[PDB]
Amino acid sequence: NDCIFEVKHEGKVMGYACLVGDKVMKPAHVKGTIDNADLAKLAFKRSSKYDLECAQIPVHMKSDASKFTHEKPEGYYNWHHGAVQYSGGRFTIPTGAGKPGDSGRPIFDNKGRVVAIVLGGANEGARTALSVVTWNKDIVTKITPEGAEEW
Amino acid sequence: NDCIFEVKHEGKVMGYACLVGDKVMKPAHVKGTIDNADLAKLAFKRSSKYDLECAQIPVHMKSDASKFTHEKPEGYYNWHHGAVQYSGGRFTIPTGAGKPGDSGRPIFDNKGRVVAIVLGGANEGARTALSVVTWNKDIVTKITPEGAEEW
Repeated sequence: NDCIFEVKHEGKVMGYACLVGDKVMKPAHVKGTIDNADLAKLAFKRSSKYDLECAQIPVHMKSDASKFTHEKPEGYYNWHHGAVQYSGGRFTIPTGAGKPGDSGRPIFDNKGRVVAIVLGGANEGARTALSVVTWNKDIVTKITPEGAEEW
Repeated sequence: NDCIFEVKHEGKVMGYACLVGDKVMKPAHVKGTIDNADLAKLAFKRSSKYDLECAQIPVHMKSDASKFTHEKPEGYYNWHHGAVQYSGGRFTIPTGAGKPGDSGRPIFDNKGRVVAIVLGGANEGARTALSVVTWNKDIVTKITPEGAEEW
Protein backbone atom coordinates (compact mmCIF):
# COMPACT_ATOMS: atom_id res chain seq x y z
CA ASN A 1 0.00 0.00 0.00
CA ASP A 2 2.72 2.45 1.06
CA CYS A 3 5.88 0.63 -0.12
CA ILE A 4 5.26 1.07 -3.87
CA PHE A 5 6.73 3.95 -5.86
CA GLU A 6 6.05 5.22 -9.37
CA VAL A 7 8.57 5.62 -12.19
CA LYS A 8 7.85 8.44 -14.63
CA HIS A 9 9.23 9.67 -17.94
CA GLU A 10 7.94 12.81 -19.69
CA GLY A 11 4.82 12.87 -17.54
CA LYS A 12 3.90 9.26 -18.36
CA VAL A 13 3.80 6.18 -16.13
CA MET A 14 5.52 3.08 -17.52
CA GLY A 15 6.17 0.91 -14.46
CA TYR A 16 6.61 0.54 -10.73
CA ALA A 17 9.33 -0.08 -8.17
CA CYS A 18 9.03 -1.99 -4.90
CA LEU A 19 10.84 -2.18 -1.56
CA VAL A 20 11.41 -5.76 -0.39
CA GLY A 21 13.43 -6.75 2.66
CA ASP A 22 16.50 -4.50 2.52
CA LYS A 23 16.79 -3.98 -1.25
CA VAL A 24 14.98 -1.96 -3.92
CA MET A 25 13.91 -3.79 -7.09
CA LYS A 26 13.01 -2.56 -10.58
CA PRO A 27 12.43 -4.21 -13.98
CA ALA A 28 15.27 -3.77 -16.47
CA HIS A 29 13.29 -2.93 -19.61
CA VAL A 30 11.41 -0.01 -17.99
CA LYS A 31 12.94 3.38 -18.80
CA GLY A 32 12.75 6.64 -16.88
CA THR A 33 13.64 7.76 -13.38
CA ILE A 34 12.17 7.59 -9.87
CA ASP A 35 9.87 10.39 -8.75
CA ASN A 36 11.18 10.46 -5.17
CA ALA A 37 14.08 12.86 -4.69
CA ASP A 38 16.23 10.75 -2.36
CA LEU A 39 15.99 7.40 -4.17
CA ALA A 40 16.91 8.89 -7.56
CA LYS A 41 20.54 9.49 -6.50
CA LEU A 42 21.37 5.84 -5.73
CA ALA A 43 23.81 3.74 -7.76
CA PHE A 44 22.48 0.49 -9.22
CA LYS A 45 23.74 -2.90 -10.35
CA ARG A 46 22.46 -4.39 -13.60
CA SER A 47 22.08 -7.99 -14.78
CA SER A 48 20.74 -8.95 -18.20
CA LYS A 49 20.28 -12.59 -17.16
CA TYR A 50 17.36 -11.82 -14.82
CA ASP A 51 16.13 -8.34 -15.89
CA LEU A 52 16.63 -6.85 -12.43
CA GLU A 53 18.38 -3.88 -10.84
CA CYS A 54 18.95 -3.36 -7.13
CA ALA A 55 20.43 -0.92 -4.63
CA GLN A 56 20.82 -0.53 -0.88
CA ILE A 57 17.98 0.91 1.20
CA PRO A 58 18.80 4.16 3.03
CA VAL A 59 18.78 4.09 6.81
CA HIS A 60 15.77 6.27 7.63
CA MET A 61 13.42 4.47 5.19
CA LYS A 62 13.91 0.98 6.66
CA SER A 63 10.64 0.82 8.62
CA ASP A 64 8.54 0.78 5.43
CA ALA A 65 9.88 -2.47 3.96
CA SER A 66 7.69 -5.57 3.79
CA LYS A 67 8.34 -9.19 4.79
CA PHE A 68 9.26 -12.06 2.48
CA THR A 69 9.34 -15.86 2.44
CA HIS A 70 10.21 -18.76 0.14
CA GLU A 71 7.61 -21.45 0.88
CA LYS A 72 5.10 -21.78 -1.98
CA PRO A 73 2.43 -24.36 -1.14
CA GLU A 74 -0.55 -24.67 -3.45
CA GLY A 75 -3.45 -22.30 -2.85
CA TYR A 76 -4.76 -18.85 -3.68
CA TYR A 77 -2.91 -15.53 -3.57
CA ASN A 78 -3.87 -11.87 -3.96
CA TRP A 79 -2.59 -8.80 -5.76
CA HIS A 80 -3.94 -5.38 -6.78
CA HIS A 81 -6.51 -6.61 -9.32
CA GLY A 82 -7.90 -9.57 -7.41
CA ALA A 83 -7.21 -13.24 -6.71
CA VAL A 84 -4.50 -15.29 -8.43
CA GLN A 85 -4.18 -19.08 -8.49
CA TYR A 86 -1.11 -21.30 -8.06
CA SER A 87 -1.21 -24.94 -9.14
CA GLY A 88 1.31 -27.07 -10.98
CA GLY A 89 4.09 -24.59 -10.28
CA ARG A 90 2.61 -21.88 -12.50
CA PHE A 91 0.80 -18.55 -12.09
CA THR A 92 -2.56 -17.98 -13.79
CA ILE A 93 -4.89 -14.96 -13.84
CA PRO A 94 -8.39 -14.47 -15.32
CA THR A 95 -8.18 -13.12 -18.85
CA GLY A 96 -8.50 -9.43 -19.65
CA ALA A 97 -7.14 -8.10 -16.36
CA GLY A 98 -3.86 -6.27 -16.77
CA LYS A 99 -2.57 -3.94 -19.49
CA PRO A 100 0.85 -2.75 -20.66
CA GLY A 101 2.43 -0.46 -18.09
CA ASP A 102 1.53 -2.59 -15.05
CA SER A 103 4.80 -4.49 -14.55
CA GLY A 104 6.31 -4.70 -11.08
CA ARG A 105 3.19 -5.41 -9.01
CA PRO A 106 4.06 -7.63 -6.01
CA ILE A 107 2.06 -10.76 -5.22
CA PHE A 108 1.07 -11.33 -1.59
CA ASP A 109 0.29 -14.32 0.60
CA ASN A 110 -2.43 -14.60 3.25
CA LYS A 111 -0.27 -12.77 5.82
CA GLY A 112 1.16 -10.04 3.58
CA ARG A 113 4.54 -11.57 2.71
CA VAL A 114 6.02 -11.01 -0.74
CA VAL A 115 6.76 -13.97 -3.00
CA ALA A 116 7.24 -12.67 -6.57
CA ILE A 117 7.39 -9.76 -9.00
CA VAL A 118 5.53 -9.95 -12.32
CA LEU A 119 6.95 -8.83 -15.66
CA GLY A 120 5.06 -9.53 -18.88
CA GLY A 121 2.60 -12.30 -19.61
CA ALA A 122 1.37 -14.86 -22.11
CA ASN A 123 -1.73 -14.89 -24.30
CA GLU A 124 -4.47 -17.51 -24.02
CA GLY A 125 -8.25 -17.55 -24.38
CA ALA A 126 -9.79 -18.58 -21.07
CA ARG A 127 -6.87 -18.10 -18.66
CA THR A 128 -3.65 -16.10 -18.92
CA ALA A 129 -0.23 -17.40 -17.86
CA LEU A 130 2.20 -14.94 -16.30
CA SER A 131 5.94 -14.35 -16.62
CA VAL A 132 7.41 -14.11 -13.13
CA VAL A 133 10.68 -13.93 -11.20
CA THR A 134 10.96 -15.63 -7.81
CA TRP A 135 13.70 -16.65 -5.38
CA ASN A 136 14.85 -19.69 -3.42
CA LYS A 137 17.56 -20.40 -0.86
CA ASP A 138 20.46 -18.08 -1.79
CA ILE A 139 19.55 -17.74 -5.50
CA VAL A 140 17.11 -16.01 -7.85
CA THR A 141 15.34 -17.61 -10.78
CA LYS A 142 13.27 -16.59 -13.81
CA ILE A 143 10.23 -18.47 -15.14
CA THR A 144 8.95 -17.66 -18.63
CA PRO A 145 6.13 -19.58 -20.36
CA GLU A 146 5.96 -20.02 -24.11
CA GLY A 147 4.81 -17.06 -26.15
CA ALA A 148 5.04 -14.44 -23.40
CA GLU A 149 4.92 -10.73 -24.27
CA GLU A 150 6.33 -7.86 -22.23
CA TRP A 151 4.09 -5.52 -20.26
CA ASN B 1 14.07 -7.05 40.33
CA ASP B 2 16.53 -8.36 42.93
CA CYS B 3 19.26 -9.50 40.50
CA ILE B 4 20.25 -5.98 39.36
CA PHE B 5 22.76 -3.67 41.05
CA GLU B 6 23.66 -0.11 40.11
CA VAL B 7 27.06 1.28 39.10
CA LYS B 8 27.87 4.92 39.88
CA HIS B 9 30.64 7.41 39.12
CA GLU B 10 30.92 10.74 40.97
CA GLY B 11 27.27 10.58 41.99
CA LYS B 12 25.93 9.91 38.48
CA VAL B 13 24.28 6.67 37.38
CA MET B 14 25.81 5.14 34.25
CA GLY B 15 24.47 1.60 33.87
CA TYR B 16 23.50 -1.69 35.48
CA ALA B 17 25.05 -5.07 36.25
CA CYS B 18 23.18 -8.38 36.27
CA LEU B 19 23.69 -11.76 37.94
CA VAL B 20 22.99 -14.48 35.35
CA GLY B 21 23.63 -18.18 35.84
CA ASP B 22 26.88 -18.38 37.79
CA LYS B 23 28.51 -15.29 36.22
CA VAL B 24 28.54 -11.56 36.93
CA MET B 25 28.38 -9.50 33.74
CA LYS B 26 28.83 -5.83 32.87
CA PRO B 27 29.33 -3.82 29.66
CA ALA B 28 32.87 -2.66 29.04
CA HIS B 29 32.33 0.93 27.89
CA VAL B 30 30.61 1.87 31.18
CA LYS B 31 32.89 3.38 33.82
CA GLY B 32 32.44 3.58 37.58
CA THR B 33 32.29 1.30 40.59
CA ILE B 34 29.61 -1.14 41.74
CA ASP B 35 27.45 0.05 44.63
CA ASN B 36 27.38 -3.27 46.49
CA ALA B 37 30.34 -3.74 48.82
CA ASP B 38 30.91 -7.44 48.17
CA LEU B 39 31.06 -7.24 44.37
CA ALA B 40 33.62 -4.41 44.40
CA LYS B 41 36.46 -6.69 45.56
CA LEU B 42 36.33 -9.17 42.67
CA ALA B 43 38.74 -9.46 39.76
CA PHE B 44 37.49 -9.07 36.20
CA LYS B 45 38.53 -10.28 32.75
CA ARG B 46 38.27 -8.22 29.59
CA SER B 47 37.69 -8.77 25.88
CA SER B 48 37.37 -5.78 23.57
CA LYS B 49 36.03 -7.92 20.72
CA TYR B 50 32.71 -8.59 22.49
CA ASP B 51 32.53 -5.48 24.75
CA LEU B 52 31.97 -7.62 27.85
CA GLU B 53 33.53 -8.17 31.25
CA CYS B 54 32.79 -11.02 33.63
CA ALA B 55 33.66 -12.51 37.02
CA GLN B 56 32.56 -15.54 39.01
CA ILE B 57 29.80 -15.07 41.58
CA PRO B 58 30.69 -15.45 45.28
CA VAL B 59 29.40 -18.49 47.13
CA HIS B 60 26.76 -17.05 49.44
CA MET B 61 24.87 -14.88 46.92
CA LYS B 62 24.08 -17.66 44.43
CA SER B 63 20.51 -17.98 45.73
CA ASP B 64 19.54 -14.79 43.85
CA ALA B 65 20.64 -16.07 40.43
CA SER B 66 18.24 -16.10 37.48
CA LYS B 67 17.49 -18.86 35.00
CA PHE B 68 18.49 -18.67 31.35
CA THR B 69 18.04 -20.43 28.02
CA HIS B 70 19.13 -20.17 24.39
CA GLU B 71 15.90 -20.94 22.49
CA LYS B 72 14.73 -17.95 20.42
CA PRO B 73 11.48 -18.61 18.54
CA GLU B 74 9.55 -15.80 16.89
CA GLY B 75 7.01 -13.93 18.99
CA TYR B 76 6.76 -11.16 21.56
CA TYR B 77 9.05 -10.28 24.47
CA ASN B 78 9.11 -7.69 27.24
CA TRP B 79 11.46 -5.61 29.36
CA HIS B 80 11.24 -2.65 31.74
CA HIS B 81 10.03 0.01 29.30
CA GLY B 82 7.46 -2.06 27.43
CA ALA B 83 7.12 -4.96 25.00
CA VAL B 84 9.65 -5.93 22.34
CA GLN B 85 9.06 -7.94 19.17
CA TYR B 86 11.50 -10.43 17.63
CA SER B 87 11.03 -11.34 13.96
CA GLY B 88 13.49 -11.61 11.11
CA GLY B 89 16.40 -12.04 13.51
CA ARG B 90 16.20 -8.52 14.96
CA PHE B 91 14.81 -6.79 18.04
CA THR B 92 12.73 -3.63 17.63
CA ILE B 93 11.00 -1.25 20.04
CA PRO B 94 8.69 1.76 19.58
CA THR B 95 10.63 4.90 18.76
CA GLY B 96 11.63 7.34 21.48
CA ALA B 97 11.65 4.84 24.35
CA GLY B 98 15.07 4.25 25.86
CA LYS B 99 17.67 6.89 26.71
CA PRO B 100 21.46 6.84 27.14
CA GLY B 101 22.42 5.44 30.53
CA ASP B 102 20.06 2.43 30.52
CA SER B 103 22.43 -0.05 28.86
CA GLY B 104 22.76 -3.46 30.48
CA ARG B 105 19.10 -4.38 30.98
CA PRO B 106 18.12 -8.04 30.55
CA ILE B 107 15.46 -9.11 28.07
CA PHE B 108 13.01 -11.59 29.55
CA ASP B 109 11.04 -14.56 28.26
CA ASN B 110 7.46 -15.62 28.99
CA LYS B 111 8.57 -17.76 31.95
CA GLY B 112 11.21 -15.32 33.23
CA ARG B 113 14.30 -16.68 31.45
CA VAL B 114 17.05 -14.29 30.36
CA VAL B 115 17.89 -14.31 26.66
CA ALA B 116 19.78 -11.10 25.93
CA ILE B 117 21.61 -8.00 27.19
CA VAL B 118 21.25 -4.65 25.42
CA LEU B 119 24.11 -2.25 24.62
CA GLY B 120 23.40 0.65 22.28
CA GLY B 121 21.06 0.89 19.33
CA ALA B 122 20.21 2.56 16.01
CA ASN B 123 17.43 5.09 15.51
CA GLU B 124 15.28 5.70 12.44
CA GLY B 125 11.93 7.36 11.70
CA ALA B 126 9.16 5.15 13.09
CA ARG B 127 11.15 2.36 14.79
CA THR B 128 14.50 1.65 16.40
CA ALA B 129 16.78 -1.38 16.12
CA LEU B 130 18.92 -2.64 19.00
CA SER B 131 22.50 -3.90 19.16
CA VAL B 132 22.55 -6.93 21.44
CA VAL B 133 25.00 -9.53 22.76
CA THR B 134 23.55 -13.04 23.00
CA TRP B 135 24.77 -16.63 23.24
CA ASN B 136 24.21 -20.04 21.65
CA LYS B 137 25.50 -23.53 22.40
CA ASP B 138 28.97 -22.98 23.94
CA ILE B 139 29.85 -19.49 22.56
CA VAL B 140 28.71 -15.85 22.62
CA THR B 141 28.07 -13.58 19.65
CA LYS B 142 27.54 -9.89 18.86
CA ILE B 143 24.92 -8.37 16.54
CA THR B 144 25.06 -4.78 15.31
CA PRO B 145 23.03 -2.98 12.61
CA GLU B 146 24.13 0.01 10.56
CA GLY B 147 24.50 3.38 12.25
CA ALA B 148 24.12 2.18 15.83
CA GLU B 149 24.99 4.49 18.72
CA GLU B 150 25.94 3.65 22.30
CA TRP B 151 23.57 4.16 25.22
